[PDB]
Amino acid sequence: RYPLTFGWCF
Amino acid sequence: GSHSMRYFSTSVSRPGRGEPRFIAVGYVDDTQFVRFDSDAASQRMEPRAPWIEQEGPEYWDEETGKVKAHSQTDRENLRIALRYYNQSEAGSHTLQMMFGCDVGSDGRFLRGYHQYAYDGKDYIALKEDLRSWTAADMAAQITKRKWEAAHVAEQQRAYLEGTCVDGLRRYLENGKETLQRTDPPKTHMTHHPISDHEATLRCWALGFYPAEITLTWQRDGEDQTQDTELVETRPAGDGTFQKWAAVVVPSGEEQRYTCHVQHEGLPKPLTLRW
Amino acid sequence: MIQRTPKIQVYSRHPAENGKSNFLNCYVSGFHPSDIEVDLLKNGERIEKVEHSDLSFSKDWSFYLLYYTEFTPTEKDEYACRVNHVTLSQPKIVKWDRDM
Repeated sequence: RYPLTFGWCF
Repeated sequence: GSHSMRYFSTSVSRPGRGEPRFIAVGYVDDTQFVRFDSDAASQRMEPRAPWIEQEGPEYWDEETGKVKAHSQTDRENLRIALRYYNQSEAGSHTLQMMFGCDVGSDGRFLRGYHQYAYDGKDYIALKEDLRSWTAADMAAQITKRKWEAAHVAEQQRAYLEGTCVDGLRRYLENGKETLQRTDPPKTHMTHHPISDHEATLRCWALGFYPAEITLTWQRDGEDQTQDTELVETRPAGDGTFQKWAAVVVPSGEEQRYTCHVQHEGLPKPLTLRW
Repeated sequence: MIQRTPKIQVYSRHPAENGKSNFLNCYVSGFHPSDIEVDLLKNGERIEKVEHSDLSFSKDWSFYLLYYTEFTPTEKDEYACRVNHVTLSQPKIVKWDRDM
């Protein structure tokens, strides 16, 4: 299951 | 034994050629099961293994949304990276991401991963304790502070020890007859005169799974490391893998050399002697 | 930046024997950047229908890619893989050595 990446903002 | 789930994504900017290209792939151990490609027409997460077809439309809807969402945020991250490193928007850059978890034989959680790489080198990564980040440089430290403030680590940790291992457990069951598989390598030796006083001994390992393997040359019972040639493990294309190790030897001295093969599918390590 | 030259292996899925159907593989690994061209050549001419795997990378971040096509080896037919990459001043052409 692909990760939740919303907060992966640099 | 142990098992892993891993997601690899690659974003590549193409100045004056439209949006960055995004490619994501999914693996359980050494078997790929899904892919996504922003340049493809389907515009969805696609199955790349038989045992994942049995997933319902919801799954494909959810997975498609997540991976599409991720492509957009990494798209923006490429923009942000240009700023941090003070780079022009005329050049092409790469943003790589790995994510996944490990479980033991008992399906219990072992390890989790969340890592980024910019232009082929470490950017930021979640440490083994899944509580803190490893910033590779001055730029990544800015992101590290943001991710600390937004509590990204605690969110990802829970997901890694929970959703990931649960997903991994399900995939294994569904891909049971294929993922629990362990194929031993078929071994053989080749021999070719390099000239009138030297020959090549090449030790072969074929049709094995998983990919993890060790090929070692010894001379008179002693590891012959430096002088060896050792190629990268390669996919045969049928789900199994291949590899070889070679030594250049003086003609007539072939019998001094021994090839040693270690692999999970082997009851005992093999030894080959020409 | 730091660039890495692809490592090129051309090989048949199974030990090749004339007349028997097989698969021709060209596996490029350990390279960066990821953009790369790989073609299979039959007696110098580019094979039109060649498939490849989805872009992926190793632990050290270096990319790898498999190109392949179904084919039936003959004694006379020669094959090679032409790899085009920014780390190569000219495309690297590696011949298929069926008995190595």
